[PDB]
Amino acid sequence: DTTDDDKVDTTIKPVEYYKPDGCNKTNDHFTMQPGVNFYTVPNLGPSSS
Amino acid sequence: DTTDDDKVDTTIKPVEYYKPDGCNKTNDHFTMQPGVNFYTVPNLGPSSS
Amino acid sequence: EIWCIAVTEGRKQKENPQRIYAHSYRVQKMCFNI
Amino acid sequence: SADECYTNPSFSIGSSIYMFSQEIRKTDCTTGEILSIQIVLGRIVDKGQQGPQASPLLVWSVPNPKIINSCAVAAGDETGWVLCSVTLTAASGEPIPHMFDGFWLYKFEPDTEVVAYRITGFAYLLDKVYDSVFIGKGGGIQRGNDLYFQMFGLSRNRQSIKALCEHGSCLGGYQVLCDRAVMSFGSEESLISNAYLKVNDVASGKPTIISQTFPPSDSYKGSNGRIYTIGERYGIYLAPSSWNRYLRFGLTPDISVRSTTWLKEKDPIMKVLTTCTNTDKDMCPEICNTRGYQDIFPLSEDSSFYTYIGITPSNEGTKSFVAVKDDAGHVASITILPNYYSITSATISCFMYKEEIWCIAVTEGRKQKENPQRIYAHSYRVQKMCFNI
Amino acid sequence: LKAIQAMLKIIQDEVNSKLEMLVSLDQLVKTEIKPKVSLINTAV
Amino acid sequence: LKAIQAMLKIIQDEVNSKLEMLVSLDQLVKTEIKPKVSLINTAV
Ligand SMILES: *[C@@H]1O[C@H](CO)[C@@H](O)[C@H](O)[C@H]1NC(C)=O
Ligand SMILES: *[C@@H]1O[C@H](CO)[C@@H](O)[C@H](O)[C@H]1NC(C)=O
Ligand SMILES: [Zn+2]
Repeated sequence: DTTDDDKVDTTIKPVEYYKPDGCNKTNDHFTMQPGVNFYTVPNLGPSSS
Repeated sequence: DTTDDDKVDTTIKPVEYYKPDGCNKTNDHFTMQPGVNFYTVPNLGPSSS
Repeated sequence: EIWCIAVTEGRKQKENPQRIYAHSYRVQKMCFNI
Repeated sequence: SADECYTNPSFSIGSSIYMFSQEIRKTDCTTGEILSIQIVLGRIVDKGQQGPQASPLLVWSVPNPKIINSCAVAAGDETGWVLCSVTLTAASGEPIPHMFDGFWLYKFEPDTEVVAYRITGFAYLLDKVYDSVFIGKGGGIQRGNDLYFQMFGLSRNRQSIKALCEHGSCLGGYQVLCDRAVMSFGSEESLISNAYLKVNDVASGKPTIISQTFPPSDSYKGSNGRIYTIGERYGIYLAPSSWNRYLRFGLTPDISVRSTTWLKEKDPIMKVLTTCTNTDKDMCPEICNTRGYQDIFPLSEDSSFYTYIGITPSNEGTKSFVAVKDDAGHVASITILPNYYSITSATISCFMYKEEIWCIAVTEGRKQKENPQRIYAHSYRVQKMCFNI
Repeated sequence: LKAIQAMLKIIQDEVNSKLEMLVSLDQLVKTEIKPKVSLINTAV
Repeated sequence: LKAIQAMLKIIQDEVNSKLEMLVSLDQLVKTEIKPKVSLINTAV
């Protein structure tokens, strides 16, 4: 509860890995896939022409 | 779905023309008309006195 | 929906200098049964 | 700064923009040096507060403030105006107090430079000959391509004086006092009078000025006033300056003297900044000085309803209230500013906001006894009511 | 020697004139910019 | 005496050149910064 008390901005955190929560049954395959969209992130830093 | 992924700002798009979607019946006339209001768009560019 | 912007030259008052103005409107799709 | 005094405020609201002007004098507040004159243009906006809030866009100072008798503002549609009366200067470049040398007119617009015009001897044609001219503090209006302001000053006279002398039951000596009150230094040939001032054809870039004076027979000693717009009609407010301290407000279909008629109401009665001794009941003629200003804002087409702020002197500065007077003569009032030592003046402008009538009052006064004079602004609303007797 | 006196006349005129820009710039920053930066700060 | 004439040549060149920065700076503040500060103020 108190873990974020001293953070100035709480938008993001360090990675907390996914777990097979319930995906442990017979013939049950746990996996990960990328999303379909690939968004732009403008103005990460300065550029020129 | 991915068509807007690389846009910085998605407020407007290029024109996609209207179609007579269902307005193809006997004695059914498809048309277009202007709206009643004519709004101001201030500060399109600099001016002076 | 389709919106349009019109840019025009003119004068607000008779004695004013010429200036450029801009206004916007929309096109409304309509379908009439005769 | 404790050596600076803010006075002679002028405030007017247009469609979305407001004009505000203030003078800064040194120490005296009345006869002290003018250090600067400042004009502010801005908008009235909703900032998530209980009432309407100000938002300055352009702040500008008047050049060569030392040669100005007075300035007043007017506001229209996305534009504002400032009209200043100026005095003569000596060969040394120093101004000569209480003299007249034409007018300056300024035009203000958003995100734009200020345009100045000079109105000189061949541009202004005054009804009579004036030695000194002042522009009414209250401000003026714009109608079409013309501006209307109120003015007063010293007018040369050659006719016999028969001054207006209306009062309540009072114990021809009074007529003599009434005739003397309007004279400057007791000289019959020098009167202090009010007049309308019209600025013609402002859009042409070459404005001219025409005035029209009120005769003594229907006027008291000249004073600060304001021009109002009331639907298709107009109105004029003239502050107390002498023995008559009753409300003086008139209506007219056109900006002219002959067509002007006056209201029969008395409230507010001015009680502050006066040397008069007459009682509020009889208002007997005497020779005295009043230098306050408390205007009103009409809430109906015939000014049968109006809102005003009353001020009364006490042993601890002043006490104040906001009031609305209805067409039956009844007055509803609420006490205001309990934490302020003193308030000496008030000007009121009203507008529609959130589908109801709201008003802003600008006042001069002091928060604490030892403070310098400053200008404050507050807002309130008028609530429509209907009672079954 | 007059060449030197002439040279100083040239130098003085050029410098005294150009430094007018410094006076104007300073007045602008203090009167125009400083005030609105304060207004903007409060707003945000 | 030529030492003095040379000295003035040095002084003039150094000052006249450096003051170009003042002209550029002033143009920048009036053209670039002032306008957007106004735009920002209105927005907020
Ligand atoms: C899977 O995990 C659940 C607990 O969430 C457990 O009850 C169940 O017996 C497990 N099944 C297998 C095959 O591990
Ligand atoms: C109109 O279009 C519809 C499909 O939306 C179609 O079913 C119908 O038969 C068409 N009628 C005519 C006259 O084309
Ligand atoms: Zn009543």
